[PDB]
Amino acid sequence: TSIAIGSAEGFNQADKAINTAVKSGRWVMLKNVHLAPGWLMQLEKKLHSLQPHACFRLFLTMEINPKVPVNLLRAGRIFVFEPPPGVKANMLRTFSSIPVSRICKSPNERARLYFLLAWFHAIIQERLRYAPLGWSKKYEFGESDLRSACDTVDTWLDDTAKGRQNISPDKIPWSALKTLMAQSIYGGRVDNE
Amino acid sequence: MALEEFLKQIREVWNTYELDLVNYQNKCRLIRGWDDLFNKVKEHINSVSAMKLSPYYKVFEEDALSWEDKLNRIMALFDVWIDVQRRWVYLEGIFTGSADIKHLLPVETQRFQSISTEFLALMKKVSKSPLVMDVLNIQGVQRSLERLADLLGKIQKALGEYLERERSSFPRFYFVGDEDLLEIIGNSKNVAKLQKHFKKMFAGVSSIILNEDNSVVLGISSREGEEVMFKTPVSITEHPKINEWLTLVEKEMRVTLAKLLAESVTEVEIFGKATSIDPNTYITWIDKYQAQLVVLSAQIAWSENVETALSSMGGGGDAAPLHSVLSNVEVTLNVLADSVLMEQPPLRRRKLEHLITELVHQRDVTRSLIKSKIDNAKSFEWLSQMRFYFDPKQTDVLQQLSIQMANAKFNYGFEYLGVQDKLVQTPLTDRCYLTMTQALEARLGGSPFGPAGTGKTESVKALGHQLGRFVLVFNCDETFDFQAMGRIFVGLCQVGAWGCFDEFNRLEERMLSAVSQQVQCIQEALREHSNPNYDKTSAPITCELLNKQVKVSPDMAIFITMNPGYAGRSNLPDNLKKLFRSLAMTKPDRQLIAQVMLYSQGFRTAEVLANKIVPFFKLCDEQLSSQSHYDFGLRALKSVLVSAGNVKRERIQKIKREKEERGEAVDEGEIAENLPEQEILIQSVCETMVPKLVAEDIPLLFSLLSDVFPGVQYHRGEMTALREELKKVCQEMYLTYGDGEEVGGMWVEKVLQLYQITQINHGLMMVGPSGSGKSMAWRVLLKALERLEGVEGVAHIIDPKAISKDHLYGTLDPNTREWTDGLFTHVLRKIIDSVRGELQKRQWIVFDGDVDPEWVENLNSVLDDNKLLTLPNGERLSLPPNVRIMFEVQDLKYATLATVSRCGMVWFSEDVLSTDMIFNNFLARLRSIPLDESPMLQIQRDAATIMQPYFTSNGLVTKALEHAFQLEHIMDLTRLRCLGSLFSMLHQACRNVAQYNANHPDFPMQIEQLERYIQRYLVYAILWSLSGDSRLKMRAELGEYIRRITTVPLPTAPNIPIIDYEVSISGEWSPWQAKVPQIEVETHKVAAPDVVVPTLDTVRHEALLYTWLAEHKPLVLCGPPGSGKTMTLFSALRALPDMEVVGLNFSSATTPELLLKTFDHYCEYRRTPNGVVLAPVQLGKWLVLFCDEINLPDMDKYGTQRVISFIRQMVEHGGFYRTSDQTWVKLERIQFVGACNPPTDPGRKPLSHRFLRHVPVVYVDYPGPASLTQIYGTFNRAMLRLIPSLRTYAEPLTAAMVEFYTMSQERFTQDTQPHYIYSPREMTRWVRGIFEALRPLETLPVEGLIRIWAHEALRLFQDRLVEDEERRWTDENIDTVALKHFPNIDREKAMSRPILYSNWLSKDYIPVDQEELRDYVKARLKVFYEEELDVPLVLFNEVLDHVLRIDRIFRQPQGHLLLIGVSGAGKTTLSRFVAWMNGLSVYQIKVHRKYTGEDFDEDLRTVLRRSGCKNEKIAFIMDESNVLDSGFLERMNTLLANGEVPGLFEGDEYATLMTQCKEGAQKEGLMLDSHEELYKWFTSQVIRNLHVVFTMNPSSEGLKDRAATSPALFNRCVLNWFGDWS
Amino acid sequence: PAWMRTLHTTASNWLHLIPQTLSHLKRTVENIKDPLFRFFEREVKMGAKLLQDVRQDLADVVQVCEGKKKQTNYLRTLIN
Ligand SMILES: Nc1ncnc2c1ncn2[C@@H]1O[C@H](COP(=O)(O)OP(=O)(O)OP(=O)(O)O)[C@@H](O)[C@H]1O
Ligand SMILES: Nc1ncnc2c1ncn2[C@@H]1O[C@H](COP(=O)(O)OP(=O)(O)O)[C@@H](O)[C@H]1O
Ligand SMILES: Nc1ncnc2c1ncn2[C@@H]1O[C@H](COP(=O)(O)OP(=O)(O)O)[C@@H](O)[C@H]1O
Ligand SMILES: Nc1ncnc2c1ncn2[C@@H]1O[C@H](COP(=O)(O)OP(=O)(O)O)[C@@H](O)[C@H]1O
Ligand SMILES: [Mg+2]
Repeated sequence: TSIAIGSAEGFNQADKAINTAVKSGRWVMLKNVHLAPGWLMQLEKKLHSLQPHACFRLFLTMEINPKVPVNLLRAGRIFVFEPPPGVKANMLRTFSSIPVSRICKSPNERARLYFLLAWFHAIIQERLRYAPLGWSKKYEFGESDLRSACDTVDTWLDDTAKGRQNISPDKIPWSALKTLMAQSIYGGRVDNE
Repeated sequence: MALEEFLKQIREVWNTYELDLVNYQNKCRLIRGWDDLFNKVKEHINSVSAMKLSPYYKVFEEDALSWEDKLNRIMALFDVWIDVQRRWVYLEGIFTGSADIKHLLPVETQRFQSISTEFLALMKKVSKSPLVMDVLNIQGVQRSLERLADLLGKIQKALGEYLERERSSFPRFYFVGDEDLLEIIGNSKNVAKLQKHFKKMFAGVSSIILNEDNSVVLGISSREGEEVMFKTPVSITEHPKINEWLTLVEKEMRVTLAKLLAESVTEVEIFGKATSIDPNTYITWIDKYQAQLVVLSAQIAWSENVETALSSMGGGGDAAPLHSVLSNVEVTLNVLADSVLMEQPPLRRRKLEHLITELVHQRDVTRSLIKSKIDNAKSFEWLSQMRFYFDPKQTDVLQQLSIQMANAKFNYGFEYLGVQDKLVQTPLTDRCYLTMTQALEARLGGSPFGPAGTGKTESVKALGHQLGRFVLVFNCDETFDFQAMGRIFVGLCQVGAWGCFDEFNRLEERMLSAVSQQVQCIQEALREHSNPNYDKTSAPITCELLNKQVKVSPDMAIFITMNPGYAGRSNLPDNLKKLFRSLAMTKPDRQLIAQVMLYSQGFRTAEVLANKIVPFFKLCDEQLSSQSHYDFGLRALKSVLVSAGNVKRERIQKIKREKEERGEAVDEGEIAENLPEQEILIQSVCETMVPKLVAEDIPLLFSLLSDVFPGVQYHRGEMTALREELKKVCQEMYLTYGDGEEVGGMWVEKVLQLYQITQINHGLMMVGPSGSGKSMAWRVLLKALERLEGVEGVAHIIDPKAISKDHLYGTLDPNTREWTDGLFTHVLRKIIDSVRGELQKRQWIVFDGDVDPEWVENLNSVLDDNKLLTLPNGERLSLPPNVRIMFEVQDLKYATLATVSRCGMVWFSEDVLSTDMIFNNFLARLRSIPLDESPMLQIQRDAATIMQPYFTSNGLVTKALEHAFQLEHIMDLTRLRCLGSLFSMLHQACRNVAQYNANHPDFPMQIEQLERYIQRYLVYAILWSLSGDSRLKMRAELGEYIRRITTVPLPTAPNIPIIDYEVSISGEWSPWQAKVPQIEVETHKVAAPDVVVPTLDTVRHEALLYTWLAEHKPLVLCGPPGSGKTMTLFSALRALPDMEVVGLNFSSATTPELLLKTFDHYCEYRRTPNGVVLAPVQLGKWLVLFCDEINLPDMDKYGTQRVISFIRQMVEHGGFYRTSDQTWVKLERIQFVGACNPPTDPGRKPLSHRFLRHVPVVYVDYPGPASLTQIYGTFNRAMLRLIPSLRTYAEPLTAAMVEFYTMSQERFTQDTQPHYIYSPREMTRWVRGIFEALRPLETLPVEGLIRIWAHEALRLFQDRLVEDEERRWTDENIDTVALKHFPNIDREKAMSRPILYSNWLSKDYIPVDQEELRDYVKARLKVFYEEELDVPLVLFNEVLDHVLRIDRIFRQPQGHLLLIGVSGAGKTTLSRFVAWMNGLSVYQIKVHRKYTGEDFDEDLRTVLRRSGCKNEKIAFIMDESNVLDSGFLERMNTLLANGEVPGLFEGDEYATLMTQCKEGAQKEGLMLDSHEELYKWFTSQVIRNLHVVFTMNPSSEGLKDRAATSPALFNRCVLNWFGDWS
Repeated sequence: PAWMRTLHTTASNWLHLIPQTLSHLKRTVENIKDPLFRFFEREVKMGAKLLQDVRQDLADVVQVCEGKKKQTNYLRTLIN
């Protein structure tokens, strides 16, 4: 049960979902919890005096903000999500996130295209580290752009290869991929010539 | 006897006037023809007023008055009736047509049944006697109508659930307001009233078309007159229910559009694949079909042609038939361009423009395809382009057309859009289309972000219209919460429409996070809908919104338009950002837009003009000086292009008319070839840009225009008739008119520019420093337009910052989700409804106030081409064509670029209003308007004649003002503040001449003496108005400058400044010292609150204050605390017997609510034929709202104080707005006097220049050593008469006092601690303490007097000290001062260090030994443990001193304490002990976690009732921890400063209080019956009996914050610094 | 206070480094037709205005550090 924090009805739904899940052993996720710090303190105090089910899990997804309570930070286990350190790490994360079945489809050239996408995403994200030189500003090139690019590659490869096992590299719609990545998927966030 | 004829005419009209009655469905006879009756009443009232203006009026006065009354009553009655009737009508249609409403709401049905019976009986009575006068003479008709209106409003307010369910029945009703939906449901039988509601439900359907019977809907119509005839007409008879036949009409519209598109495509296939196109046949085809269908047919034909050509080219090496497609497109474009070069009907002209834009895009795309050598239909260079495929063989008409882009496929929605403005297809627009369709295919929203003016919202709307989708644009704000957004999403899902949310980031971050969930649910529902396995015959796709399963139409979409990096706004959460595909829009292709727009308008040199105009705009952006109101983006360019087209059309019309009236020869080609297109473009550029430019930038703009457009000249047209009308209006309004370079030329030019901007823009803004003629410019323009065009002009002046945004736009109830209108929303809705013919007038909504993004960005959709006001409850109010939104602002330092680009700008520099015109206006007003309400007029004319030489350019006053601008003043200097103060003083001089003439009736003042007096008083007023708010040195400097430059005789004294001289009524300078006697104060009134020792400064300031108050002019006194501002004001007011003063004390959290509560208490609102008037309850008196801390209230982040704006609105416009019913209320007999510390002092903010322009400021400074010595020597001489043997010590003692005070005021300043403020208030407290100590004694040596003096010095100057070194310095300096001024006395007998004084051990205030005092306190504490509190205390010397201080304070009237020290030091315990010993009842608020403002108000009410109504002394002990909110400190500030809270007792409580007060008076023996006397006695009792002890920790920043949050603690509460134990 | 004297020394040094005079530019009919003067007029205008403001503020700060004048809200903010 995924609930976005920020509304009073949101708090009611979060309380109801947690109360149901501690008995039913269900997972509850609460997003953007950093916008309700006092409610975070109340939630931590409620969580301490509780005996939930064995399989129950409560994920609280937030951004690193100085407003989160210290008690909540000490009560829970913290996982920090940030850009992967190296190009190798970024490519490993990209390959692990993408399911194996999606890459291994009917065209044998889909794996090469997915590897090219992974390398390009890693290069762009690491150039983002050096803001003055790599780009002109800190663009938000993230997992959403990678997912959109993967969906575009899948769609256009399926359109070009009508279920054929193998496709010639010359027949791959390079123009479609390049144009959609430069204008729509990755080039949307770019506001500089 | 013309008056008799007019009266006879009125009597004959009103004796034969009958209410026109028409049968209403055989139920009753409704009144018809409201407009005729209202116009007749208004014209007769105007005639009666004109009769009153006639000199003979008296002979008929009585009779005339009677008629006026009757007329007013008539209007009043029919001011209500219509509304009542209107409501009843539709309400009936809801309580009869729907048979189920009885079960849902039985109580509402019964209430309406009773109301309907009453209304029907009343209408039967009216039908019995249709005569208007007979209807007026019905007993209790007015009260019955008001009751009916209130009850009908209640039932209307109680129909929310039924309306929501009816919205659920018909989805489009989600976009219709409660009133409008109620009207639609009620008037289903009479569809004639539904024609104005279709603009909210449909994209382009302005109205529907029915037959003569009004039973079958034959077609639909748009706002420009375009019509669509249904193939199968929808009949209302077979489907009586409103939603049923509305749905049938919508479906028939879609089917008819599909069939018409099929026919149009079949017809246009002939034009395609044709080498030659006949212009006549093409124009016939264009005229035959709707604009959207024509463009769609052209697009389909071109797409099919290109597809066939690419299929042929598929062979690779084959020839290119794409050249044939390009040639055909060019031929058709040539035909269209030739067609638009000649005159065409407006609808056909717009169709031609749309076709030209489309064909230019198609030609560019085909040229790109040819250049790229594309030969395959599957090449992405062709797949990226949008393609239209028409399948006639398709059985379903709605699915015959498919629109594809890349891999995205859509079906045309076939929603009738009418004729919408079409954007040119720039490469950025193509990128927008590609990105948004890619987002839509992936079921993701679109987020085109970037700076304002880049065509994001318009591109989204153009894409939506290209797919034939209903696009609703919402201007989001922080008010759009989870529930409102969920309701909007439900409406979009059910309707199947596109929602463009402009300014999405303006929501709260939490609210954006909450909305992310609904957006995600909608997206998953759409994704599941898109699955091929899903079949439409199965269960429809639904999503959970607001805990309801709502059907999701696949056609819907969510787009958000964002302007990241601006003032206000927020940051979107990442989970919400992942739901939208973003797109950067930063550099739109202005060159292509300009070229295509000029080409489609008929310009022959479109390419050259575009290449000259776009770089020109870039040059303007990079060349002219940077200004806050400058905008040269794409909005300005688009306005210039539209104005260029309009001016070209006007020039063609002018040329045709001239040719017709000069011979007979007309040739459209000859006219087109002989046309100065460059000159037209220059004219438009000037008319659109020049008004906004500052004086220095105008030559730069003209030089740049010459550089880019050589050889062309702009000759501004001379609006002869408008200039004559302006002359007449300025003459009748005492204004100065000027043509060209004459005095007034710049102002008239600005007025003409403002008129030209009004004719172009529906949203204006007049920017310029205060005192630049903006307000008078637009008022004169409105009056001139009213006289010239004959159309009435109404102006609604709103101060946006004087009221909260909730009160300005409206609010949605969090619980019941009920929308209540604001001020601007109510005004706009009233204009749109046009109940009383508001749409036939010129309505100007003037936002006269500061502009900040938070409130002005809500008008973004209003000021765009949308012209819609979007409300969070789904309502969208269309801006009428006659409504203009104008902003009168002094600067745009805080306005975002999103606002400055949306409004036309007119810059009023301060130079357009020269000082000469202000002088001429003053002199004209003096010569025309008498001061009393004639000898007064003769005196005024003579005085104006005498003052004419000095009020001239390069005169005494002008040079004086120029020199005074170089001096330094306590506040920023403005021209009109000094000018208004001077004019007020001169009016007072005329009044003085009048009162002299009255006092000498046999010998009126002659011309010579009058001239002499006027000259002297003019110099006096110049000095006291141009330097009143300045220090003494600069007053002397201005005096010497006048002495050098003037020619009038001046006082001969060699060193006395002119500021020390007044002007006697005989016309001679006389020193002010002649009115400063050496009075002797009565002994019992020594240092009394109302005792004022007259000095030079006091008498001068009293005279100045009397001069300013006698004119009922708001004023301000500025100076250091304790200077004597309140004392001087009260002394001046004592000379004015018909003026009562009420004190309001401002704090950091002061809002207009304090002023509103004071008005509710001391004043009353009454209804008059001219509106609501707020006047004091006591007739014949003037209420003076004395504000003590006018500059303290918090200044928000946008540099505005809300209460100050409220005061400015009530001072300038003479009234305010009641937000209970949004009614303009005019103040009467209310005046504003304020007091303030210097703006440089900590916590004080500088007042706005707009506010200061109205209020003259007088600087009251600290009394000098001479003045202090004089005053307190008088006080000490009066005091020491108790003991004769000490009388000879009166002179030295005072000096000693002064000396010590001086050193303190130098040794301790605000730099060290915030409370280190020493003033003559401490000196007065010193004198009072010595007098009270000496009062009961019969004899005393000098040593005893010295001991009392030292004790008082210690108590006043050492209690507040923090550091021990400061206290040691005070001790040593007291010793040294006493020894120096009092030698030959026993030092040890008068300055033994344990100086303790107490009346515990005796009946008098005599010195006490420390040991005896300790024993007595120990015994009293032993008793105290048994009696009240069993907490043992350890007694040390500091405890004895502290309890002595606390006892000293509790023994005073209005004696409050501020105990500052570390917690646990015994402050509360000592306070309780001393209160118990003094008999005071200790009261502490029992605060807890749930404590709120209501609980504190109740506790305050209890304390005040106990202390004032029961005469019970109370020690209100309060801690800083008990302050849970700023409201607590606000109430405490008011209570401490005045002893009364104006808004604490309201409603029943007040009545109860009054009863108790009465009883209290009866217990005291006083004979009080009136409520005002009872409240005054209650306030006096509270002052005398309530002591408040406030205890707090010695924090630094906390003390500094408290010094501004509640000044009464540091002004009315005696501060004691206990500190930590030493 | 030590910080007061450090601020005094820093203000004196800044007044020493920052120049003092800057004369404006006169308008002419043919000068306006020259964009170079159109630009240099604005440049010198803004430079002179900013130099005057900065020098006045620094002189006020050093005068406070000598104790000749008191502290105002704007002056307190500038010192902070
Ligand atoms: N054409 C004119 N001739 C003479 N006096 C004028 C003229 N126009 C304005 N004034 C006077 O000059 C003053 C300017 O007032 P006005 O309301 O026009 O200024 P404003 O710029 O709108 O002010 P603010 O920003 O304070 O509202 C008024 O006293 C007005 O009577
Ligand atoms: N491609 C275009 N062709 C013609 N006009 C355009 C185009 N793009 C933007 N505009 C103009 O921009 C103006 C409004 O811009 P708008 O879209 O409201 O700015 P924003 O993107 O900040 O909402 C309209 O008058 C419109 O004519
Ligand atoms: N001419 C005077 N005669 C008597 N008292 C004076 C005179 N001038 C000043 N004072 C003293 O100065 C004090 C002024 O206090 P107040 O008017 O409350 O200051 P403010 O109005 O600035 O708050 C009074 O207590 C009064 O005793
Ligand atoms: N002179 C004293 N001798 C003994 N106890 C004291 C003395 N002063 C304070 N106390 C202790 O402080 C407690 C009350 O604190 P209180 O005076 O309410 O704090 P504050 O001074 O912050 O108001 C009492 O319980 C008492 O024991
Ligand atoms: Mg004005």
